Amino acid sequence: AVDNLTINATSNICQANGSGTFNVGDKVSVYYLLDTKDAQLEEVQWALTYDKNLLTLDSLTMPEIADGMVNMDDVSGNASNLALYDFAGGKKLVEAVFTVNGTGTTNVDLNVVDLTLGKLNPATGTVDADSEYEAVVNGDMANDLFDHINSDAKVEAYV
Ligand SMILES: [Ca+2]
Ligand code: NA
Repeated sequence: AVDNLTINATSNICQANGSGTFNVGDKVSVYYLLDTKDAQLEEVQWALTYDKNLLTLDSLTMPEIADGMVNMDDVSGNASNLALYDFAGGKKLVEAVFTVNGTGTTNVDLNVVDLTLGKLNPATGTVDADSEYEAVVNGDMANDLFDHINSDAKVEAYV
């Protein structure tokens, strides 16, 4: 089809949406940036939703999290590590690559269910209990979440 697909990327932890418009057959990266400021990520649990009528999921990863679990059936993932994952400056938390099959307008959403941040205890090289920050708990976001993170949702041609 010569008509296009507009993809809007949202997340509970993103104040703004991302958007792009693409040709049928194009490959598209939808990714979510997380910046943990002067802290690090300890734990995350998330689920991603998309419309299989319009997109085909080609890959789903946590590019910064080598020991993360991605469930391709449920389109979800999780990670937890006492050594932490350094998201200072902003890094990709989740990246989904799709092929555009259909046309119109569609939403891709990252639902962050759990998110805990922390800092290392220089004496141990593992997370300091007193540093831990409960950013999201069972889908409930902290009142001061955006004092502790920056985030962004991006939709771009795949390279
Ligand atoms: Ca077109
Ligand atoms: Na910074």
